[PDB]
Amino acid sequence: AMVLSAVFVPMAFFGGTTGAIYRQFSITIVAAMVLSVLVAMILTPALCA
Amino acid sequence: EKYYFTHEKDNIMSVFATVGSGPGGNGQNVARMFIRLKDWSERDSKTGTSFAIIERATKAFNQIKEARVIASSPPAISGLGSSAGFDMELQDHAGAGHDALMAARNQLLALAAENPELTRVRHNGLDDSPQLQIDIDQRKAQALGVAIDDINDTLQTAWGSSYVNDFMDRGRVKKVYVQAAAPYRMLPDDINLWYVRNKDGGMVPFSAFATSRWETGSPRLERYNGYSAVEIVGEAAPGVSTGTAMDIMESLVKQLPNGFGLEWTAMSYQERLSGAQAPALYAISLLVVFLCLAALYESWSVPFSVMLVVPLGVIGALLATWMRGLENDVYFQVGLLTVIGLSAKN
Amino acid sequence: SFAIIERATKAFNQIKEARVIASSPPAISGLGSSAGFDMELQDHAGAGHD
Amino acid sequence: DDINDTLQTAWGSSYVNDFMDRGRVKKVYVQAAAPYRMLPDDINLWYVRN
Amino acid sequence: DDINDTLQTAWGSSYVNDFMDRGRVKKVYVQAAAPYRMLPDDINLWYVRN
Amino acid sequence: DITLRVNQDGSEVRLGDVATVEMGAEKYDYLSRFNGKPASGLGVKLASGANEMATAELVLNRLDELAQYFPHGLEYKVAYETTSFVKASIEDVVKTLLEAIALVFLVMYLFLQNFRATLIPTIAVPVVLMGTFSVLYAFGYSVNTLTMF
Amino acid sequence: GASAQTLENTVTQVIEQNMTGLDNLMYMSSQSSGTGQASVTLSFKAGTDPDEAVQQVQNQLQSAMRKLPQAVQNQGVTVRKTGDTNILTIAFVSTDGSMDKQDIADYVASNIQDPLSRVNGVGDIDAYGSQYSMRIWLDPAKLNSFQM
Amino acid sequence: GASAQTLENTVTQVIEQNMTGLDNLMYMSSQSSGTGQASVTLSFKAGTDPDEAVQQVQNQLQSAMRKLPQAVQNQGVTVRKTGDTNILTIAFVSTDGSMDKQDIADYVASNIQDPLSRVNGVGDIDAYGSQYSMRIWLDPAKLNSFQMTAKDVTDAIESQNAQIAVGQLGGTPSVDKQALNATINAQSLLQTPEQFRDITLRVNQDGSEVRLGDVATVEMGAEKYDYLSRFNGKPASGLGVKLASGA
Amino acid sequence: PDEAVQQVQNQLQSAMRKLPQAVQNQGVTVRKTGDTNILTIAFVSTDGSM
Ligand SMILES: CN[C@@H]1[C@@H](O)[C@@H](O[C@@H]2[C@@H](O)[C@H](O[C@H]3O[C@H](CN)CC[C@H]3N)[C@@H](N)C[C@H]2N)OC[C@]1(C)O
Repeated sequence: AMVLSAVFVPMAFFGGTTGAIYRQFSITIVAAMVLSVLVAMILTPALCA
Repeated sequence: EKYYFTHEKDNIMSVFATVGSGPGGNGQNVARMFIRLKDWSERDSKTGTSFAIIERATKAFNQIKEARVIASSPPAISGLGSSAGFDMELQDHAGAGHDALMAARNQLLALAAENPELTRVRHNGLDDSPQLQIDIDQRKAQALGVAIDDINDTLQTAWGSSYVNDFMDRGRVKKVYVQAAAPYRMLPDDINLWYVRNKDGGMVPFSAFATSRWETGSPRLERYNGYSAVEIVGEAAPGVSTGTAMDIMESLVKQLPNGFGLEWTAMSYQERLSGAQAPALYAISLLVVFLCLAALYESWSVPFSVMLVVPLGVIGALLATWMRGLENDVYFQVGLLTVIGLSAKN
Repeated sequence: SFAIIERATKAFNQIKEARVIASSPPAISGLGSSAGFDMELQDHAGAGHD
Repeated sequence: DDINDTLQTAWGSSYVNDFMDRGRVKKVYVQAAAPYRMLPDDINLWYVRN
Repeated sequence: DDINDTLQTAWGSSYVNDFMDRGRVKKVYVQAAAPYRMLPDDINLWYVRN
Repeated sequence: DITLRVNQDGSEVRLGDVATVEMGAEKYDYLSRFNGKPASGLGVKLASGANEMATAELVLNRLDELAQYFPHGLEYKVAYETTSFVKASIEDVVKTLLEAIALVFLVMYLFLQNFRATLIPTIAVPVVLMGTFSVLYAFGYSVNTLTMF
Repeated sequence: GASAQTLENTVTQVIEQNMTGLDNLMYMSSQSSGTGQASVTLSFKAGTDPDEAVQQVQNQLQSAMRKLPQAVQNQGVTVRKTGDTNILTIAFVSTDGSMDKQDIADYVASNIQDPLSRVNGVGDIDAYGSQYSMRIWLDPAKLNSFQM
Repeated sequence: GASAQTLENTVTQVIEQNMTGLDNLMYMSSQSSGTGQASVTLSFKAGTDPDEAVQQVQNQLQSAMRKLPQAVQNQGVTVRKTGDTNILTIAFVSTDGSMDKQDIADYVASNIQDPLSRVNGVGDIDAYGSQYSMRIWLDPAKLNSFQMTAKDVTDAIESQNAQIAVGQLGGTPSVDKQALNATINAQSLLQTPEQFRDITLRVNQDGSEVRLGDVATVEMGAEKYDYLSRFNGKPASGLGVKLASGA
Repeated sequence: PDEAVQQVQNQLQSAMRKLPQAVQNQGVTVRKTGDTNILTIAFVSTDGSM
């Protein structure tokens, strides 16, 4: 998750219209990755157990 | 409309034509037609796509020689521009004049038509037109006792429209206009049909003190920033990048006489601003990934083992993009970053 | 205030020259009677005032 | 009104209308010549029409 | 136009100018005197110059 | 019947004696047709910094309401609308998202060979997606082609 | 009834000279048409608050409104935070043919254009047909006949 | 036409009345002049959004707009965010000497002031020169000689130097099979001083013509003669660039 | 409320020149209704001189 978010975090900083487009993807994917961390360490262990 | 309802009647849901309104400015000689296609399912998706329809339509319209009819697709972004393709303003910095500006516009259009790298280069405006000039001999006018204000008033009220006041029609206060009847304002000789009143109350014809003379003028004058300019929209040929086409247009405007410069506007302006931040992004992202790997594995060697698989995904993504004939764009870049991330995880 | 306005309403209903009502001020002008309703009977066809 | 207009135009520049100058629209001002608006007695030099 | 003016500035008010009263600028209103704009017959009391 | 001059003879010169009066358009510049039929059009322009889809939905709804009082035979027909493409594209992206979830479920069932085991990663998808939508709302972003992709 | 040159001299140039000090002004494009319409499109940098931009433009413009010709003032200048692309173009057609083009345009401009222009989000709604107006067509022969 | 004391009592004080109590207001400073121009300068606390302050001032203005005299309302009241930060003061000087100070001022005000005023961050550009203007210098002796008045010259100029909206040939609605549609230009704005000298004030019955030059000295001069700037002892013109707040 | 009143004022500026001159002279005010009146002070002349 850290490397996945690392490939996308710098993308958001870029400005301009292109930066805005990047920011959209960046925010979305980084949030998805963080939640996947939280889900994989909270919900999935309980389900497996 | 006959063409659209005859040749392609399996893709057109409806057409709506508005005579008098145009993308390059309103006028009696322009018309804008809104064509609405059917759903994507009903269309062929191989020959009924918007692009194929536009291609066939533009061939049939280039066959038309009575007017300049141009079929264009709506812009990629709603706010930026009115149609796809590069957008350029051809200003007149030196203030040479309107005639010099129009001559330079024609010269630039000819130069663009010379280069096959640029397609549909055109002026998004109205060409110069002959316009009548009514010159009144002031001395002869007031020698007959006719006030200049009176002749100006009758001229502007008769030929032009005069909004006197309002009247109420079924609950709404609509305007009241006074103007000459249509048959009496169609020809230059119709000026002589009007009689003004002198001091003594006698009626004098307009032919007594007024003459008419034809002259060239512009029905629409556009000014980009503070300088007179002519907007020159167009399209880029397949293969050559839009930035390269813009540079070609810059070369063309350089070939123009001195005093005329260009300023990209709207989508072209924003495209010129951006597009060079990719390599930086990639480099910074790769450096960040390497540092994160070094932190995770507590080594400066293991990340090199991991970071060598980025090309293994990049080559495949590039091969897939080129094989399908796609283009390196914003979507492609984000894809590349996703591929890099997944290769890193693997 | 309520008893005063009640007596005033009685005495003013006794008045026949004009219509006079004594009412306590609402706390907020926006709020009205919970059972009330405001309707604007419009004239879409432009029929006329009459 | 004539007296006030004459005074205003003579001593204060009266912005009548505009004129064209090399593609720029510029103002037209009407005012008395410099030597005729310098002393308090210069007011007596002007004539209004009966 | 004369008829409409006489009606408007006689029966209705007419805010013509401002006057300085004790260091403050008030309004100047021109209107008919009260007894001359009280009845429909008072219309006939007005004269218009041809 | 507007009187221009009453002669001493008593013969008046009315407006109709010197001109023709009729009720026409105030501006004669436009002349529009719809499918070869006479028509009149309106071009609604979005206010800068406003949602296009919501504005178009509000406009059309209002038009419907107004349509109630239309004279007999008058009908409005949307000739050029942009939000239709946006809605269709978003629907298509939702379709491919659901199809992707189904295919991922199929692949995981194939590899794991246990329905009970397969269900565990599948449930993780809606939770993460809903959390992502919550984050998008918190950050003030909007459902668009980029976010959906 | 104005000319392109007349508009570009008396209106378009006058407005441009006063459009000064606007924040985040990327570029301004103005056009003066012979149809009698003059426009000045001030496009601001992205992220600028449209309301603040409109406030600044209106504040600057109000100084120059008295300079404009009398007819322009009577017609009135409008400042809208609108683009050029139409989000939707509605077409009104009389199915029965009872109402001609002018009747349809008048009904639209009377009962439909105003309520739509007040819908939230609608920056501007131009019309491809104008409302009714008491058109008076002068006959110069008759005007000279009666010495008027 | 208002004296300084009258202007202060009737305009400035009224404007100051309601604006006291504005949020984040530090102090006010009126500068009622003697030519009839009022100026109230409100200073807000540091960190206040200039735009929001201007909006609040404009909103509070309509509360006291009715109390102002009719003439003041007709002239109009303007609210602008004024600063005093002079980023640059560029002085324009003609090294050759071919250009008079008025020529330099005209060139600056026509070609330089406007493009620089659009630059981002430039709140205002004070001009130390004025563009050209067709100065009509009246001569009272000559006016009395020809039985003319100043208003005669003004009306003649305002009538013979006007831009007229005449219309178009074949403008809609038009007769069927109309062949051509063209704009009809008319009497245009004059351009050279000699054109103004030829403006005919009055044609006598004998055919004698009283031209404008006969009663006036037409000459192209400065719109505002007030300013006079010198750079290193030489005639020059200048622009004072004023920074927009928050740039 | 400030934004709303500012927008209303801006829209009105495009119409005040179409209003009758009398209305313009009287002035057109844009106000936000709903203000709270803390006090209503009444001034009375006990002596009757005023
Ligand atoms: C959208 N709500 C409104 C809106 O008008 C808002 O506008 C601010 C705008 O004033 C700020 O702009 C600010 O920009 C610089 C500050 N460093 C200086 C000028 C200042 N106006 C923008 N950065 C953010 C907008 N939402 O300001 C007031 C408000 C009530 O919050």
